[PDB]
Amino acid sequence: SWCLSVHQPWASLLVRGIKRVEGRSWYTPHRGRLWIAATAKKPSPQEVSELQATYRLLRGKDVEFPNDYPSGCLLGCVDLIDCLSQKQFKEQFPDISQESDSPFVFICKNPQEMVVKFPIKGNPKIWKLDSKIHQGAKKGLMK
Amino acid sequence: SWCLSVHQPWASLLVRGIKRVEGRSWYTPHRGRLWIAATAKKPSPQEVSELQATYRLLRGKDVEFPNDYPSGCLLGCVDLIDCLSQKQFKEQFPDISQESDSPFVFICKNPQEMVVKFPIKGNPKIWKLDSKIHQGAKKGLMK
DNA sequence: ATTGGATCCAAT
DNA sequence: ATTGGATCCAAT
Repeated sequence: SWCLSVHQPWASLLVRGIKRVEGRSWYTPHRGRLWIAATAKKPSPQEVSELQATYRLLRGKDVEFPNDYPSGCLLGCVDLIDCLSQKQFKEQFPDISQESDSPFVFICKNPQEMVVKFPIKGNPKIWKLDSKIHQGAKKGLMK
Repeated sequence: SWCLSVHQPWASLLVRGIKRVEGRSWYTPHRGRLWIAATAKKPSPQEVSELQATYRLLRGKDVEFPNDYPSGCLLGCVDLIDCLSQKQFKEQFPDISQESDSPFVFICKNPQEMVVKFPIKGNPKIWKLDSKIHQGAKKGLMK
């Protein structure tokens, strides 16, 4: 099983479905389930408030944000349906293409958030989950 | 007795007489003996080499530099003969006025270097020497 | 100044 | 990513 580390608060917005794409400077052929881990970098409470304000405008004034954006832990997963270039992204998702300017744009569907979030240390790019933590995360989803 | 903290390598150049003035953003009415302490900031060996190259050009190809520029210690003293404004400095010392652009310029004479340099922790601006270290420094000069 | 918490930086 | 050495920053 494969994982991507993402800075908070974006990491929790991805597993909640509020943020629908993730931009990177590199391509991956990976498709299917992609676990999402928060990096260790803690966001300032104003950074959280400004991002929350922006996503209310993009999604609707009553979007339900997570109460906490925990760092350094495994949060849940998405289905990585495509890794588009910025050109393909503008072509295929005109309504949200403004939401990432990155060279490659990861299209995420079916987000799932873990109720119990396990501590983890991440790596660059797409990296392989340890079996013991992946086993626990799979059993946490099926509850 | 009063002391001024100066970054190396300039601090040792002052007690050797190679550097003849010290520039600051503030004025002092202090005149007479002024002890010179090196700050704790260690200079890079290239910073020392570049400064040494400059002072050879200003003073003569055979100027004798100290072999070491020790940090965080009491180095010796000068006689502070005047604290000139930058305007007075240009008027009175035209041959060396290029050697400081500071708002106030401390004119130093009679430099004396201690053979044994005692560890010290400095302060901003002109500060009062502890009696025990000042007693030892005075006895070190008279040897 | 000195100090150490905050931030920057590079690992090969 | 994470890590910690290097550098920046502010103390009232």
